[PDB]
Amino acid sequence: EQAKVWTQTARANAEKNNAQLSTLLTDDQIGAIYGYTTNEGYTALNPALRGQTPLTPELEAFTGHVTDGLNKLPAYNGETYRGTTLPAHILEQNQIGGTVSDGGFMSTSAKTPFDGDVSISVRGNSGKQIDFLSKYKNEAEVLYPPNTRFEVINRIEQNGTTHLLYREIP
Amino acid sequence: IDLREDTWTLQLYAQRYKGLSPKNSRELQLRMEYDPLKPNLPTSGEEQNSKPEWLNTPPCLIPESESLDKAKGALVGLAIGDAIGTTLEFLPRDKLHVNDMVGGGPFRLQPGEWTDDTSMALCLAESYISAGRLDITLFREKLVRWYRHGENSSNGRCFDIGNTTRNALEQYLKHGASWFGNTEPETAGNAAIIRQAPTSIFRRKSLQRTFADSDSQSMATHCAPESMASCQFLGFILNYLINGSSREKAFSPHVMPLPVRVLLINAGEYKEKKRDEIRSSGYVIDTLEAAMWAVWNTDNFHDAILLAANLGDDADSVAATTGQIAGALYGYSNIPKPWLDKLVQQERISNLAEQLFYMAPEEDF
Ligand SMILES: [Mg+2]
Repeated sequence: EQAKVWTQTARANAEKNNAQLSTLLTDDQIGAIYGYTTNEGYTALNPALRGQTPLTPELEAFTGHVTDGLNKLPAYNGETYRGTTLPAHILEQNQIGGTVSDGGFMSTSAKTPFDGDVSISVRGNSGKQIDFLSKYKNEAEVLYPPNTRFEVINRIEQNGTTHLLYREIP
Repeated sequence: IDLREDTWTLQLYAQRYKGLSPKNSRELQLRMEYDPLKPNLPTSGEEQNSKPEWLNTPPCLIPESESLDKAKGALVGLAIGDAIGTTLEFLPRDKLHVNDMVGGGPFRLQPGEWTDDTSMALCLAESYISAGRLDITLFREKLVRWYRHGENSSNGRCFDIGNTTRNALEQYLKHGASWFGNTEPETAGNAAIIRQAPTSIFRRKSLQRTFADSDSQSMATHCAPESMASCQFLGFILNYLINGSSREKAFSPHVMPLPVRVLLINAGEYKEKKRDEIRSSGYVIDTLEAAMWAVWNTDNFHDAILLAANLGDDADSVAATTGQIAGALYGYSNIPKPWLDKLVQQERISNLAEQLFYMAPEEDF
């Protein structure tokens, strides 16, 4: 019932926003990526991928559909941003030269971030733009799949925010 | 600020413009939490579902015939700038100058003959007229008819196709309608901004559909994000102008989600640059900046076109982009009559602009 709502909602939005990209995605794939952008879908899925809750059969299938769909989309080759707040001991591990890798999906956006004590600039090309699946195509979300590795190649504290620069290491 | 600088330098500099970025929805904000079960970040965002203020289309506060004159100005002005800018294409700045529609250039053209910039724009216009929406496959089919058969050419042949555009058409033919490519930064050329005007005319009543069609039309051949986002910004500039805004209003900073180099163009960083700080290269960012600069620094359509074309190097692309912006600002009725008279297929181009204008769908609600 839920997956069909996701598929039909995402399909309507994509046909408005970029109908040709829509054809790259199966019903299962487009509904799964859309579901990742809902609170119920994201809160069930990403904490399991990050090892906080168990990755159950239904969640395994969910992840596979998301990543199969992202794999069809064209590369976003550029810089995107994540505004966030990291625990002190995690930020301490983000030293220049360090490596980072999220077991979950990492949401970023092409837009300049507003909130968070940390602003992460992300350079890569495994991220995929998924804004065409939203109703207004307005948030420029670029989604990195699980276990993308990044090297911390720069860091600076400017005003109250720690800026980090991640380079994807394929 | 030099837009060629690395994005680390630019993004630190751009922090003075954080107010130009729309706030996260509450859902996207949740996805940016370190732990979404223990949220840390302001929870005041709007639903992801909901229409943001920066997509509220400003109403057309000029008479319909005046807006039509600006829409005609945008598409005809594109062609006029193309026909004049090609004269100095590939030459070093200030070796030679151009002051009139004289033809020549690398393709040894007759006066009024335009090049691939206008060909691609006419393909886009015709695809809208036929489909009633942006249909990337139909757009690509029209480009292939131009490329392979000289349809929508000023002189009957395809003669100036860029390598990235050619690659896209060859790949579409080889791989079919699902192909998307040219993502790499070396493909962030001008081909999509120089053909943008038909999208902004057809979508004149909806910023959201302008936003959604502008990156999509780029993607028919160019999927570099700086091309896609430059088309979105140019598309909004043209929307504001076609709907009657002043130049000062159109060129003021707009809230919209843009990658940092287009964000800085939005922020107005070109306004006080001198000509020797402006680049007319094949890079989309240089060209967009140069065209905004040319319109900002002149007071009529004639002067805007010549200031762009005399930049040399890729004079064609900056002049075609300037022609769209200046044409929407000043209107078709303020383009020099001798240039309209010499411009090849001028009546056809005007009529396509008019067709797009009247077919423009109502805003969604
Ligand atoms: Mg050309």
